[PDB]
Amino acid sequence: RFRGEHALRRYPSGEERCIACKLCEAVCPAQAITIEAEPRADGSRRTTRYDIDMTKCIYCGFCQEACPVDAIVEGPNFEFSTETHEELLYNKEKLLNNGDKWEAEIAANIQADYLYR
Amino acid sequence: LGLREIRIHLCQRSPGSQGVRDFIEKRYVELKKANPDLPILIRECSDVQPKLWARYAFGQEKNVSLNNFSADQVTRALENVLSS
Amino acid sequence: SNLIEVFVDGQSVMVEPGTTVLQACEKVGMQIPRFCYHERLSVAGNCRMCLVEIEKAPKVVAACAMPVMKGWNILTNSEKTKKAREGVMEFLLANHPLDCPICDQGGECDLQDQSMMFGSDRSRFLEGKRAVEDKNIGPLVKTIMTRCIQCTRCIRFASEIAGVDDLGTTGRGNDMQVGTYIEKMFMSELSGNIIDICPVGALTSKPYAFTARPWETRKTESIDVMDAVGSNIVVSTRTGEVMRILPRMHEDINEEWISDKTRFAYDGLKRQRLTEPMVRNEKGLLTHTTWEDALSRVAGMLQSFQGNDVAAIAGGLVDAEALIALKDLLNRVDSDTLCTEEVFPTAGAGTDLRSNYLLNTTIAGVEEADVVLLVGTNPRFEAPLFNARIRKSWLHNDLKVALIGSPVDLTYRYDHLGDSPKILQDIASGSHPFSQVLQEAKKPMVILGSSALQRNDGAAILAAVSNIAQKIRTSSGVTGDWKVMNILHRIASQVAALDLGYKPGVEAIQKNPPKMLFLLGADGGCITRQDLPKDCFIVYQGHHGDVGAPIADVILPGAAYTEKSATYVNTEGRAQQTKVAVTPPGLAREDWKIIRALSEIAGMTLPYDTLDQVRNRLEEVSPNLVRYDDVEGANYFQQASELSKLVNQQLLADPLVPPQLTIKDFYMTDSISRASQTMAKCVKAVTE
Amino acid sequence: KFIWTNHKFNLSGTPQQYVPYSTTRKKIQEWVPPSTPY
Amino acid sequence: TSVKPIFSRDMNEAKRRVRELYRAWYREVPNTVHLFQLDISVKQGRDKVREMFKKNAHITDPRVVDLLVIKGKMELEETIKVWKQRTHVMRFFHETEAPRPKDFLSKFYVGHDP
Amino acid sequence: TRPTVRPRNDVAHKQLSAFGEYVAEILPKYVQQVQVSCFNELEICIHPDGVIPVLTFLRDHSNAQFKSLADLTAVDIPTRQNRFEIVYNLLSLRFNSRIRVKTYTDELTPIESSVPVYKAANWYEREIWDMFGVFFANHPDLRRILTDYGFEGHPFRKDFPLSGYVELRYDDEVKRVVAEPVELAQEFRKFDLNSPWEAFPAYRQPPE
Amino acid sequence: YRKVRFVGRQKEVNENFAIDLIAEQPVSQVGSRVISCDGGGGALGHPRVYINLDKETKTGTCGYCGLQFRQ
Amino acid sequence: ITVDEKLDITTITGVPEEHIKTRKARIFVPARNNMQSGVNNTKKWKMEFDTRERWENPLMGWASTADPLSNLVLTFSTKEDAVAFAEKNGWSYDVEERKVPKPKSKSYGANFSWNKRTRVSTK
Amino acid sequence: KVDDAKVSPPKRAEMKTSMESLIHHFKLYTEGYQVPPGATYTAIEAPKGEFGVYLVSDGSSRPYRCKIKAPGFAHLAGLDKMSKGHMLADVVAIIGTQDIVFGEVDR
Ligand code: SF4
Ligand code: SF4
Ligand code: SF4
Ligand code: SF4
Ligand code: FES
Ligand SMILES: [Zn+2]
Repeated sequence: RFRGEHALRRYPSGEERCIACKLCEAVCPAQAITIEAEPRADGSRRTTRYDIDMTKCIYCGFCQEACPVDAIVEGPNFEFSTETHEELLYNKEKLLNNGDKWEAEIAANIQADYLYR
Repeated sequence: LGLREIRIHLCQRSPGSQGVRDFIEKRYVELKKANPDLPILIRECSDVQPKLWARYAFGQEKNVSLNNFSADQVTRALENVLSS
Repeated sequence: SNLIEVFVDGQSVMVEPGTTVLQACEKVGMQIPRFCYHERLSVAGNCRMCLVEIEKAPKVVAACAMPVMKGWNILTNSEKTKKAREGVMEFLLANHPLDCPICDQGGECDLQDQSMMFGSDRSRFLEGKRAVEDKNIGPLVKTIMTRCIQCTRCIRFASEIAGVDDLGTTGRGNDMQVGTYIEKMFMSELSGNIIDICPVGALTSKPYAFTARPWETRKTESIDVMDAVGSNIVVSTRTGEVMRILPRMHEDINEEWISDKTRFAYDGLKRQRLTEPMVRNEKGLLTHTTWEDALSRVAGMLQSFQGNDVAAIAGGLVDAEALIALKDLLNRVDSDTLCTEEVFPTAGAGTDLRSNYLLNTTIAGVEEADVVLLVGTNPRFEAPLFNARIRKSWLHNDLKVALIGSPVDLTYRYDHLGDSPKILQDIASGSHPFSQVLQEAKKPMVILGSSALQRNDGAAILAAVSNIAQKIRTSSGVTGDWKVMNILHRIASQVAALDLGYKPGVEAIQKNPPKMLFLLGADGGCITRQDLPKDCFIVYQGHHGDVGAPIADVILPGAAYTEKSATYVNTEGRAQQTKVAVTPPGLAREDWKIIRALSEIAGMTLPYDTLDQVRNRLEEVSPNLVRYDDVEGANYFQQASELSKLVNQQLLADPLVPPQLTIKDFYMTDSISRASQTMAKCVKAVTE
Repeated sequence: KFIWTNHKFNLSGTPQQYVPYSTTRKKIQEWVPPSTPY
Repeated sequence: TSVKPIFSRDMNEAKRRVRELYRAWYREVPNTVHLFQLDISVKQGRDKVREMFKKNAHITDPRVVDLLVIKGKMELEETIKVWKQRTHVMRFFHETEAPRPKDFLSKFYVGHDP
Repeated sequence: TRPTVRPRNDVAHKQLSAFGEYVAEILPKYVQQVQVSCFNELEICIHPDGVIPVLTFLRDHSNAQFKSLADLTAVDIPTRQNRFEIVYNLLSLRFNSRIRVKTYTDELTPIESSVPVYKAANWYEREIWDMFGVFFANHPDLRRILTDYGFEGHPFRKDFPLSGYVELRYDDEVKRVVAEPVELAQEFRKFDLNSPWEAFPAYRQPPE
Repeated sequence: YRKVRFVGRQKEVNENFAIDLIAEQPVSQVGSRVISCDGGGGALGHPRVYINLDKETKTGTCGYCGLQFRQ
Repeated sequence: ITVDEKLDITTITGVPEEHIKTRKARIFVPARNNMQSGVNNTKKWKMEFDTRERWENPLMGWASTADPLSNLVLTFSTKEDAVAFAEKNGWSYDVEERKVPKPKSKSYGANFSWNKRTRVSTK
Repeated sequence: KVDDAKVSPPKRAEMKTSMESLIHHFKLYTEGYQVPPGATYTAIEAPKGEFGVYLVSDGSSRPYRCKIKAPGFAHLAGLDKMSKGHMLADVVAIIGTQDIVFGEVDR
């Protein structure tokens, strides 16, 4: 149940599990989330901007315990330490990529812990 | 010019302006029957010191400030700026 | 006198004999839960949520529809009432799907602010959940009819205020539905105003659909200016962008309703907007430049001009602070010759105590009228909520309405009395009946529209209608004070414009060839370069580029109406100031400060700097404009009705046809209505 | 499915540094002037 | 006013107190300018002292001036000793700040009326 | 009623209804309101004329020891026509009892401080000066604790906004670390959270 | 205008897109009235929701489910 | 005692920097977010100050800003102490008015008529 | 957890099935609880002292004033009495006996 790097998950063959229900935003204590949504032309709503202020992020992890469709996951990898302040502000196209550098690391920890919570 | 326009102010109560409320009964129907060119103005309520304005000469204000007149004092004060 | 002390939870209060238990318990500062009830609607009872246990009775009654007898003990909190408010709001929370991640009323639904406070803790159902299908009605009402807890609230609104008989109830028992049986679209005036009434998130807005949740907005109250009756709105920002509006529910006008046009006209507000000063370049070329290029360009031209060579027009939607800095500039140079866009005939009066120029009856005094006669206008497709007050005051008592000229589709039982201008002359005599009833009424009401008055016989019908109007006033008049003759408008910045002392109707610019003009008209194309002399410059000052910015010399960016602390005048003379919610984009500035900034680069400099100092100047001309939201009792037109008798211009011969079409004229109206892609999206859906 | 080949790195400039940017739309859509003739 | 004062009674125990510590500042301005090892001219310091006292001269009520006396005296506690390490004394002078325009034509080219 | 509801008791609700009653009986000079909390707490509302002697009466007795000064706090309340609210909290050592002293005041009106009565108020009393400006009387050393040296705000009241005005920055223009007007990278988006429909029946206001 | 901040920084960008990846799914069919969608597995994924499939043989991906569902 | 009764309108200053004379406050009633019908959020006067510019922060598009106050709402009790707080610190303001609606006359049973017009159908 | 679920969130296997679970889940994170008014106070044994919290409640999801008392206010103002008459090398040996931690003197 160790916390760490943020990442986003998706369904079997890619679906963007996020539904942009904004609940992770309203419980972030540092307001590191900022989301602008829009009806995509297919009809189902998705995201346009998606931000995690990894500077401001105080790691209360409540985003992991607030999503109903279980989208955002604190991925257990402490690999970090870049060289600018201008880099750690994660946009969306880090996070889906960062959520897809691995999934079997993530998908086994949820599946061993979801019975408790 | 002189002049451009004049602005009548009054009040619906505080009965010092009853001379003006009489003046419309006396000289508004005949006062504008003569000179059908000058666009004189009437507004609603100053509620204290119902002044009477005049404005002309590259936009210069001229305010005669009636407080509480009689029915002829409002009739004679108007022709001072009107003839000039 | 005429009361019963009823001990609401053992505490006395005196109501009228014949009110409701709901209004009794709401008077002492309590809320019983409300689903099948609305104050601005009729009363049904088919949700059965208000259930109070009355004392000295084993049964439970509902507070919606029953009177109150001799003084009871309305036991609000009991050990049985909470066995009822838990009871009913366990059933209807079962046959319902698991939305609200995605339900767009997700921060204000009444299954979500009742269900924490009242009601149970868990569920025991435990499978079921019927699922009906949805459809589409118009391109405005996003439609999920699954949720639809059948509170019969949208259904009665078709028989209520909006008189379109379109909806119904299709089905029996568990399976009934709400939507129209056939695929007939539903769109008229007020047709987008149902999505406030639907108490759950089954109905919502189509353009707003998937944007943002309602706990992030900043509610700042303001006023809309797209009609002459004003509005009572509330905007909501996100990051300095406008999201949506809702009606602010003022009790005189905008009761719980709002104009259907103004609801979705905000789209073009941020669509096609000019942001920056664009230089002349000598051909039809027009490119941007420094803000301190085109100021000194026109500053030397001002001192070269003198006399009637320079003029201006203004008939759009601008405030009453930039219509004084213009006036204190062009009359400090002492060269007035200035007018508006709208065609209002002036023969005897209008500028001088104005005597009829506002809507004389209050909107609150409309319901006390008994016989209404109106000519020469379409009340449905200009001032839409005006017909809503007629519709409601046609109901709930007797009200008699006749009409002269061009039968259009009004909702209620009107009748075409006739169509000629000679009808207006013959009603001073005794002919074409009702004949006496306008005199033999107790609160008569005679309304003139500005669309027929725009014609060339305007000064003729101005004295023809007021002939029989004072004839009723010299009769009794009513009892009574009861001002009868009144008039309407359809441009917001006209009554505010004229009572500053402007002349109405384009005649002074229609006679001379002036050199430089100021455009605040501006899209109303009654003045072109065709009626102008040769290629001397005309300066545009505004916010959009529909008509008059291509035909221009130097354009000026400016804030529209949602960016400045403005001040407007309704059709009765109130002042309902708008306030700043979003600061304007580009290099545009506030439209009175630019004139003082243009004054200081010119010779003459105006003696007021801040917006308070503007209002000190606004005190000088007219003192009713700082009198907020009051209509004083002042008519004084015994004399002014006699003075228009000096003019005896005769009528014309033409059927009194309004510009308003079946529906289509309602959409493309002002400036933003043309620029809004939303109105263009729906107007192609009507002609199809 | 949608997973990478081998791995990557969290390096400072490889030359690549991910250089995070803005991902929205222009809102006001400023007006276009008409063309060169009058 | 049903309220007891702090030190003064009416305006005459007051106005002799604002004159009083003015001399304590006046011998302090040459004393600290070689102490905190900063380099301006010393007369600028004496101008800024009387700058501060003269600006608040629009008071016609006691115990507010007396409230500023407690504020004015507490300034000297850090000042006579060394409790402001070469920054807080420099904080009095808006030195590297860009100038405010304060002119109507100058405000109009830059800013949405700040 | 059930499990998972706090079991209240009546013994401590009895004696604390008993003990504090004859406190107002024996000093009807300063006491203006006494109330018993529904969970064994006591408030003794005192006009601040008797700021010293009532404490001095609770300083020593044979039926009330109360020599453990725990908590001096300060609570502002706008819309009261006398804003602030100094609230003590003291402890009886021999008796295991808590009682608070609520004394209102205003801004400019001083308060006779508790310096001879208690010597634990040495750093607590100065804090209200630094944060509000409530000038206590006759304190031997009034100074500046827990704030920076150049503030003029007394920040813990309500008109002081969330950030100050004093966002600090460095430049190499000469050596200095200079002040500047405040500039944020983000609004601190302020929400709107108060749901309607009045979840509480007991605290219902007088309906006017 | 903004194109100068990444010179020698190579613009690390995403490769796949879920803008349109629903459309490559074998759109399901049942021939019934109302179906559960606990897709992705039980107790994970999107919550249970019931859809009427009578009208142009489809459901509409349930919003939540995302997978094209029909008959 | 040293009571020394005197009179002055209490205008306090020195605690802010310059925004006394610059801004103008506003006292009004929040009135019924009309997506629903809960009337608990009446009965309390609030305040809000002037709104100034919100630009774009050219790295993300965040709503970074100047205008240092911009978020200050207090909870007042009534109209009486509404004015008395704006004058006690002393900057300019402007006051709205509380709107309470009609009582009003609503009665079921008159929705079934013999000759009247108040008659519902299709229920 | 506490079972009545106006305070505790419901379980994860519950907030994906029933209707009653989400409305008492989705609302419980937008706003918080519903706390009654009336002042309160308590303290417990911190391992270096008492721990005063005078939590003023107002009646909404957002609390009013929350003043804390931590040790070190008493435990270090009384360094004046404790120190004098002694050396300078004594003074550093004094401080590590009271066990004073900063950031905790922020009360
Ligand atoms: S984790 Fe939840 S709240 Fe956050 S973006 Fe995804 S669906 Fe929305
Ligand atoms: S990780 Fe922590 S700081 Fe970031 S959104 Fe989640 S709870 Fe907030
Ligand atoms: S739209 Fe839905 S909630 Fe509204 S009345 Fe119809 S069924 Fe009821
Ligand atoms: S409308 Fe009501 S029941 Fe439907 S999703 Fe929203 S809160 Fe839930
Ligand atoms: S509330 Fe409408 S019937 Fe009970
Ligand atoms: Zn599914």
